[PDB]
Amino acid sequence: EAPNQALLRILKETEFKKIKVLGSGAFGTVYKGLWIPEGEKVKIPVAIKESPKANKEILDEAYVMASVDNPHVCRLLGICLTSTVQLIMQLMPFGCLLDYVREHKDNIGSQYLLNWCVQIAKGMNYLEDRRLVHRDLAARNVLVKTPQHVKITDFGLAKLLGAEYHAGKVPIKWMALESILHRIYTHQSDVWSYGVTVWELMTFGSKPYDGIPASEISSILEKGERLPQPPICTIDVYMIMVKCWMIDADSRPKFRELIIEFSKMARDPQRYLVIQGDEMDDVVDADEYL
Ligand SMILES: */C(=C\C(=O)N1CCCC[C@@H](n2c(NC(=O)c3ccnc(C)c3)nc3cccc(C)c32)C1)CN(C)C
Repeated sequence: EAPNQALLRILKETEFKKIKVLGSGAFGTVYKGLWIPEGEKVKIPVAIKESPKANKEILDEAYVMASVDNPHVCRLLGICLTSTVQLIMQLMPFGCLLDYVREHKDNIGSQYLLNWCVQIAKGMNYLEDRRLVHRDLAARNVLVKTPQHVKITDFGLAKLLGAEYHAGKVPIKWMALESILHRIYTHQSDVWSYGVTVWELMTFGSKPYDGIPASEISSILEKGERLPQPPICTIDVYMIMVKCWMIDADSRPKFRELIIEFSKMARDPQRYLVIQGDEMDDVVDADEYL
């Protein structure tokens, strides 16, 4: 009911230089680019994401992105209204945490793993405060700014609630039972996804329910079957994931409490995660351009 005073910044085609192509898929095309804000005398490294139905959707993704401000959520720097709609957002130099955990398995420590968990839990709790259900929380949708700093992305599904959301193609494997069965989406349904996300990291990017068709997941979870205990996980950690995968959504841990546990755990990570051998000129990062 609070009026959304977020400002939407329109950018000049000329204001920024499109460098390389970070990636092209179903979601669209992402480009590595530089943004020079006119008289500003700053260079901002950015990522530029590029039909009326297509244009409608991208703008709603912009509406959500502009309305958020958190050290653990991807920021919209502005939009460019050309022949095509482009979202200009802070460049995350290390891409998605999924590829990162996959590509750096042998050098990823328990301290990092446990902190990533805090950082996600934090962001998710911010989106909770902002009455916004993510609906698509995965390790692929969590970007790496620095290995010491991760931020939540992909607000294409994000739904801003007011005073259980009722709903296209969907993940299934990160989805909660009620979401699969009844398209009921809540912050606690995001807790399920967070649990799954943790499982992805503790397995160093293992595919959830590998070799199981999505049409089977429904009955599987109804039967009481869940994702197994990742080898690096002490029972203390696996229990947290197991609490996210409860049938009663009120029995799922609150994001504010997951922040607590994971922080307690990151105060001594080796007790909780058992990993083998655990022991150009005027450039400014967006996080410093306010
Ligand atoms: C995860 C895919 C993956 O790692 N990316 C997600 C989408 C494509 C871009 C890619 N990428 C970026 N992205 C951003 O900087 C960015 C910033 C803000 N919002 C968005 C949506 C994107 N930056 C990158 C730097 C280096 C390499 C790459 C690839 C990169 C990240 C796994 N997939 C399932 C394969």
